[PDB]
Amino acid sequence: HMSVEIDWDNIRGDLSVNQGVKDFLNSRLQEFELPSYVNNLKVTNFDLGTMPPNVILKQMDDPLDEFYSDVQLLVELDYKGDMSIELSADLLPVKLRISDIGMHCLCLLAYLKKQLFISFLCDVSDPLLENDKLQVDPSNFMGKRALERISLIRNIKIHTELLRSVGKLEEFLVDLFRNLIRKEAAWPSWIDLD
Repeated sequence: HMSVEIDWDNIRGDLSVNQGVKDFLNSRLQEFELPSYVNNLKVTNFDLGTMPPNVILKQMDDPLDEFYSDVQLLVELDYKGDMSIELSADLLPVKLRISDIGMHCLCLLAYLKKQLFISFLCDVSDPLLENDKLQVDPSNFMGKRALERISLIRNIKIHTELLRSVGKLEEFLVDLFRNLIRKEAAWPSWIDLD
């Protein structure tokens, strides 16, 4: 494969992208039943890592019909890096730190009318790829079989700051972010950006 190297820090440092996934997060975040004991749970900061992911272009296509309202890249995507998501809530106000967000997955990127959609399709080590049981060639493509799809986030860490009932809370935010990006950023849904 011929690799093409692109500056990471100017992507990482994109005002347009950061304010966008923050918005995306906050937006979809507000669409969840949280427990009685949590309030004003807002995203305060996003940061794509200082570590660039390795990308493999698997396909170029015209953007799928389903951007009903330029270019589409089917892309294997390996993020074993230092992406960090910063947060805040009340209960007592706190500050949360989501880190070490692992990732290895097939992922549609579709740019058109100055928009960029990011749909995570599925994990590269999903067993439903075993016998083309999920059709991930967008030409059959991504059937109902999609429902049985192992989660796209591979690693994730979290720290908090102002016995250890924070555990119960830290299991919760993880089993929330996780459930969000399935619900809202993985196909049929996607992250929208300008």
